[PDB]
Amino acid sequence: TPKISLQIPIKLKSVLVDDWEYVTKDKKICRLPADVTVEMVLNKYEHEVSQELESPGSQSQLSEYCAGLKLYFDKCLGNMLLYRLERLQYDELLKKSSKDQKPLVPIRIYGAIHLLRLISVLPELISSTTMDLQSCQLLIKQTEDFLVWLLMHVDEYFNDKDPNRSDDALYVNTSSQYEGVALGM
Amino acid sequence: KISLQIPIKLKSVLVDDWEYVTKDKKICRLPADVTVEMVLNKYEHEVSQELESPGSQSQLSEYCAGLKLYFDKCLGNMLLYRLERLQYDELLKKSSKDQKPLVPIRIYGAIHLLRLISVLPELISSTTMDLQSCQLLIKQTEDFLVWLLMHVDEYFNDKDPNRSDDALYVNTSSQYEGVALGM
Amino acid sequence: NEEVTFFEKAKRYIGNKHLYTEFLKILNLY
Amino acid sequence: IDFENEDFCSACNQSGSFLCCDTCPKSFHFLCLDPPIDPNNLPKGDWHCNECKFKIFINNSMATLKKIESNFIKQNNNVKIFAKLLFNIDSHNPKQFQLPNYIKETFPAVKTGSRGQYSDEDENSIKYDFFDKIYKSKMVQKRKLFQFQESLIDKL
Amino acid sequence: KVWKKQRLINKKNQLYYEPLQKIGYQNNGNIQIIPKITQIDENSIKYDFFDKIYKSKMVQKRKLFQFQESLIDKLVSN
Ligand SMILES: [Zn+2]
Ligand SMILES: [Zn+2]
Repeated sequence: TPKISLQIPIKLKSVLVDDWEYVTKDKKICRLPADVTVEMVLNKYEHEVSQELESPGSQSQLSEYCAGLKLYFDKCLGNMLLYRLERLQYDELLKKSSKDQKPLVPIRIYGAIHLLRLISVLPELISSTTMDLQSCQLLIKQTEDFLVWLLMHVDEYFNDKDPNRSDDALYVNTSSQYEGVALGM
Repeated sequence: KISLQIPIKLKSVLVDDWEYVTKDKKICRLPADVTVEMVLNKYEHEVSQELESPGSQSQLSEYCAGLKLYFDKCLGNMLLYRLERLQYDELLKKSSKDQKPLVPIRIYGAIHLLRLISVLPELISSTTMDLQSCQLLIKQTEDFLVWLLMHVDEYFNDKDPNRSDDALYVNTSSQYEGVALGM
Repeated sequence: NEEVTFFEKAKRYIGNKHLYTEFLKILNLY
Repeated sequence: IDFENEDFCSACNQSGSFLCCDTCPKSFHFLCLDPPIDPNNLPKGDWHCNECKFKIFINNSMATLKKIESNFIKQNNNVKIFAKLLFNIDSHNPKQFQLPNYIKETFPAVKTGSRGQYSDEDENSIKYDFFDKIYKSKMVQKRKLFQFQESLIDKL
Repeated sequence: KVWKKQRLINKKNQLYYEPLQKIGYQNNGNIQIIPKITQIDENSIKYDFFDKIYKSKMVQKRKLFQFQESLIDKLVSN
């Protein structure tokens, strides 16, 4: 019902388009699981913000926002965040967790790239609901603050440092079964 | 039976007036800053600037002039509370002493125009008008109401005359009370 | 902490519910 | 009515071996479900998408819909911000992922194909007031640090 | 400035609206308390008044800080 736009800086779109080539053309998949999950980085951020807020209300906003963000990453990670190929990897972890007798926890496994994807798709999602205007503007402001911080700290979680060391490549080269299912064979 | 659905905020403004010229005993300060003519000229000017169809703007200007003339001829008859009639008479005396025949449109404020509009359904349904004509009148006055509610805080703001100045209302002396009410 | 104690003391002392509603309405207006 | 099911996977607009619903023309690949389905273990009986599940459970009644969503958003007494969104996921069927439109038109050398190919050319209150007071004390001490630095550079 | 209260827009026609955000939504002074009139909870207003109090103490401290710092600037100028 409302009309809004999210003013994302350009380096974030750069990271996303790089991930887009590595996911869509060169056939590289997120190395599951990464060493640093989204739980770690989000707990880190929330711990790095509220220690700068004087007011209790702002801190409650922060904590509720971070909790809801983890919840949303979990609830959406498998629905509309992953391309046609890597959903195979998701189904693989599906089978493994079905054998593990533990309920699914998507955050404690994946990396923050699909989280960045969530952030990018936030506009249409938040606009598709009948949310009132003031809360829309406020959540927009929160997302912008989060993206300022992420732009500040891009390289710790999304840089592939020393690309000569393939063990730190967030994306492993796909095995033959990944392309067998991705080409529809 | 025609019905005119005024926005709620303007109904609240009307009831606020209805108390102000009743048991607080204030009256409308005249000549106000925004008369009827300035209101309607601004309305028509703003709406002709956006409208492209010729007949739309023809019916626009017709509605404007017609509402104007009918306010002009009806104000004395049925838009004034009991307490105000004395100010009306005094205005007539002043005009006829100054030899300028009185025009209601260039002295009276917009609140009387809202009074007129609020009356309008009965005014129409007491007649034998065409169904399409009365319908277009309702649609038209409704668009006027919308444009008015977009700017409602330019005219109908509150200022508490007893303390600073130039509020839309003023108080009456006990002599004015005595004559107007208890003649 | 001690301000939670402030508001609980108010809730008890002012006693009735409606009057506490009025207190909170004043506090919100401010 | 025996309608036709979409020969393209409604989630990925592509054809294959896909599971289709008996109450809507939506068909989806085996991998598109949330969580995805195993083709060896197909459900016995009439299979429907998440949308039809929601439609039959709420029975298309706006009053029951508002009742259940109100109860759930109350249940989100700690995560109320994302409640409205989270109530939307479990009602509708899945789609695949494409980055937003304005992100596409920032750089021109990246291009899309019709296949989707992208190539480059309570206790909480106590804790919150505690955080308040600790950060406030930190900030007043840092202000006194500003003052002391000032007084030392100006005395020396 | 002027009023902070509507009239009694009684009957069925009135629309009560529950907020989706409960910490910095301001919206009016026509609140209605629960366990366009914008409902709210006791703990929410608790938080909002704490926000007022702590922002006020912060800005008061900052006013004293700028006062004392201008004092120190005009002293060191002497
Ligand atoms: Zn599919
Ligand atoms: Zn279906």
